[PDB]
Formats: sequence, C-alpha cells, structure tokens
Amino acid sequence: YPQAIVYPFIISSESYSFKDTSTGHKNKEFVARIKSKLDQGGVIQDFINALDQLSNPELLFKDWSNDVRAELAKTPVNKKNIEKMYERMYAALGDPKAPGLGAFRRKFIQTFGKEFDKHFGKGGSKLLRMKLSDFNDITNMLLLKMNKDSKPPGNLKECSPWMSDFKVEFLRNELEIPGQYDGRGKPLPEYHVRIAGFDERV
Amino acid sequence: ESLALAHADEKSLGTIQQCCDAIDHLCRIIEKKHVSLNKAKKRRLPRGFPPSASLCLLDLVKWLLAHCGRPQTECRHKSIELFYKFVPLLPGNRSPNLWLKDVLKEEGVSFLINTFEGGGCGQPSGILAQPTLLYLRGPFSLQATLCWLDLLLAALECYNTFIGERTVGALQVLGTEAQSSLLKAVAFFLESIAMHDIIAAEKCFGTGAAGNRTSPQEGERYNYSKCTVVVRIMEFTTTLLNTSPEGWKLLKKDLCNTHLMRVLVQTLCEPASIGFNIGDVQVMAHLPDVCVNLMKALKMSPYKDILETHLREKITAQSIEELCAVNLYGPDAQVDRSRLAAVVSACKQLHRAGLLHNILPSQSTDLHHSVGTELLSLVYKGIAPGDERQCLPSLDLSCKQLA
Repeated sequence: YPQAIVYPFIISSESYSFKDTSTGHKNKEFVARIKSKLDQGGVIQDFINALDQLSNPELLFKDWSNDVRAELAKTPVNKKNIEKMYERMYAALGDPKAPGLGAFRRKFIQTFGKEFDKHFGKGGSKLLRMKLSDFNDITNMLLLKMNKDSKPPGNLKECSPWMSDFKVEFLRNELEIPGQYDGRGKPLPEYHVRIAGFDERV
Repeated sequence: ESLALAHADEKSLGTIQQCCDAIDHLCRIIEKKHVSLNKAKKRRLPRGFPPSASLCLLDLVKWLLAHCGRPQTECRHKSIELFYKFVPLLPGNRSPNLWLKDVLKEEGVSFLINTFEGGGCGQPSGILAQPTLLYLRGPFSLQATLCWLDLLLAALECYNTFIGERTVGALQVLGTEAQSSLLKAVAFFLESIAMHDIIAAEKCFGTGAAGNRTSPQEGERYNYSKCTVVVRIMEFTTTLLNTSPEGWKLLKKDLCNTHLMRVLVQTLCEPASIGFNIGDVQVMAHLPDVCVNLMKALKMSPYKDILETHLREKITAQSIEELCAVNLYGPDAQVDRSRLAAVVSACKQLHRAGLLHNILPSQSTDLHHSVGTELLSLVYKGIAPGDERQCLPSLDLSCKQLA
C-alpha cells in the first residue's frame, strides 16, 4: 500500500537527522531505499504543487513576518540554517517560471520579484549581515501586497493549469483521493476512489 | 474526447450512440461548410490543441491523424472515419494515399510509425513504450493487464485500416526502415500469451512476488480481451496476404508462423479451449468467416504446405473413422457426441475454404469417396435396431442434429 505510507513519509522526511555510527548509516540507506520506492511516478508531487498553487501568495509572505522575526534579536549564534529559507521562497515565490505555476502567482511574481530583489538582494548574505529594527519595511511590502491582490482568482485555469487540464490516461497518472485507509478492523481493498477530474469553479 | 471518455461504460445507457450522432451532425456541418472553414481565420482554440493564432481544417485533420492511435475503441474508429471523410475537403482534391505520401515524405516513415504505435498522443507510450507485458512495473492487477491488450488492439486496427484501403504500402510502413514493434508484439502475444490462461499471463512469481487470488469473473474479463486480439491478428494476416503480393517476406518477420497455425487449428477444432466463451452468438458467428478468409488467403500464398502439414494432425481421415462410431445413440457419453460435432464443424469450415479433399483425400480411387461412403453407411445403419435384440434406437434433438 504505497500511499498511506507515502503521505506521512513526506510529512516526516522534511525534518530528519542521522548519526555518524554504522546504525545511522544503515538508517540513512534504508530511508533512501524507501524514498526511492515511494517517489516513483511523480503524480504525488504534481498534486502537491497544484494544491500549493491555490494558496494565497501574500499570506505565505505574512508568515515570513512570523518566521524571521524569530531570528531577529537573540541568536547569540545566528547560524547558517536560514539558507534553506531563501531556497524555499525562491522555489515558490521568487522563480519567474516554476512547474505548475498559474497566472495568479505569475502576476504576483511579475509585480513583486524585482521589488523585493531591489529591497534586499542576495537575501542569504544580507539577512545575516544586517540585524536591527530596519525590518519595519515588511509593512510597506505587505500593504502593497494587500491592495494588489484585488479580485479573487476565481476559476481553476488562473489558479493551476495542472488541475484544470488534469487527464487520466492509461498506465500512468494514477492518483487516489486522500483519506481512505482507515486501517481499522479489516484490510483495505484498494478499490479506493481515484481522482478523475476537478470542478473548474473555486 | 467525451466519446473517448465513454469507453468504460455499458451499451445499455446510450452514451456511445448519442455521442456518435452528435459527431455525425458536426461532421455534416463541416462537410456543408468546408470552403469557408479552409481559410485560416481566427477561431476559438480547442482543448488539447497547441497554442496558435489561426485555425485551419488542416490542423483538425492533423489532430485526428495524430489521435488515430487511440487505445479507446469507438473514439479511434471515429477518428479514422473523420480522417478519411475530411482529407478530400483540403485545398486540394488529393486522395489520402497521395496526401500521406507527401506528409510521409516531409517527415519520413517514422512519423507514421510513432502515430500508429504511440498509444494515443503526447508522451511516448503504447506498444513502442511496452512491446511486451514484461516492461510493466508494479503489482499486477486485472485493470492494468488489459491496457497492453487495448494498445495492441489499437495498433492492429490502425495498421489494418491504413493497409487494407491502399493508403500506405505494407513494405513501406512495416518493412526494415525503422523500429516497428508490431511484429514483436504480435509474436509475443501469439506464442507466449495465446493458448493460455490468466495464470500464464501473470507468469510464475515474477517481480511482483505475490500469488494473490483470481476472481471467477476476472477470468472471463481477461478472456474476452484475449480472444479479441487473436481475431484482429487473423484479419491482419488476411489483409497482408491479400493486399501485398510480396507480403510473404514481411510475414516471415512474424517468426511465429508455427504458432499462428497453432492458434488457427486450435480455433478450428475447439474454440472454447483458447477462451472463446459461449453465450453470445455475435462473437462466435464472426469466427468461421474470418477463419475461412484466412484459409483462402494462405492457400494463394507460399504457405500452403505448412498450413496443410499443421492441419493434417488435427483433422485426419483415420481419426474421424475411429471416432465416428463409439457407442453412438446412447443416453450417456455426450463428450463423444460433442467431439464428433466439433470435428464435423471443422470439416464444414474446411469445405468452405476449399481444402476438404486435401486434408482428407480419396484412398480407394474407384469414383466413390472413401470417407463419405462410410459416413453415409454409418448414418443409414445407425437408425437400424441392429442384430436381433429387438431394440429400436431413440433420437433426441442433439442426436438428430449430429446425424
């Protein structure tokens, strides 16, 4: 049953660690094999990205005001762990062309990428370099983002092309509606309802 | 696309019928307005089409030709129908043969090969991606195994339709120019999958490493799709032999002509051994016609000797003599009656093709057929009481029919 395992495995694999002993290397190898058998197909990641394109593209920045403010101050040791932060944003907010990208996020990129690039620039080095109360510019960015959203995205075509033009063809693109393995009192058939399409109205 | 979506449906609903009527109405709409739709105006972009500024009917016929290799049955049939009905309405009045010449010439034969074997459109798939059922991965299921058979059915249908109507030459389209994968799939199905059951389709503890189970209806569902492909193989062979005078050299690329004769003579003697299910007259009515047509195709080809040689062991003038009178007209032993009926039906089918004398020739040479005389005598004396035990045989519906 490679789905009821794949969702919690993707949830858990975000935060892992491994020791330098032989047992740690064995665990790392086993996790690598599990990921290898679980990452086949690629339909799950496409579904995840398509559902992530439905997210409001300024609230993700608003939680940034919730995250790096934790870095601001304290930090007797600032550390280099904020290097994954900029990759996480630029893979979802900063990239002019990303897989599954719709028109709404493309417009947000075209209207704010150069803005925050000239605002900070090479954000990995600058954020650790400067540490003071200069971060009040989040209000200046967020007011413009809040008055720039304007109308809701509406239909699925402007949200995500993958969901609008989803199509199940033979011997591939197999997807199952999540939340069907109850795991109680009986084994599950795997007849489980599969995904055939999405309604165009959001 | 709605017709293609209605593949996994039932014939009682009427979706196929209504969608077909809608497609015919549309077809008539273009056929009455083709001169205005030929010019490249700016029209709405249909789903699945590449982005562009101007739409022509030529783009529509190219889309139909590309989607001619659809795994779905009715949608593929209609795709070929629209293609052949819409090619004449181009700016020229050229036949589809001449049109495919220049289109093949611009892009080589490999374009047509990828169209036929692509298993649809877009991403590479179909028998070219999976020539045999050994290329698949994952746990084997009854839903997944039928897809290969559907892809083979689609490839056979497009090749037969584009060869039998004198559209593209067989040597040009399936010769030695490039990879074909059609002969390989046909040989793999005829030798390794045909004359077998689902337990042989699942191999024997392959990469799945799971015995699992098999529902009783799963066997019938697999057998329907299995028997659907052997028939199309028979019309494919018949079409090749009848259309290509030099088609025997390409037929040698089958590499399993012995297995083709095996399935032919097994369909002769007892069709239900392969998997042909009784109950529907429609499926079993087409079987003798295609068998006779295949026989008449092989007889006028340099394959008469091998066909006759493989045929004799199955139908022999001595086997009928030793089987025709074994406790006949009895209340029991219906298996002998069924075997005699199967043998006589095979003899009738051999007479239809015109090979009855060769399979069972005269052995007396006295102006009187040896086997026919003995059959007459057996029928004429089997209704007699026999000896002097004063017992008159009784005849039922089956006994009278066999006599």
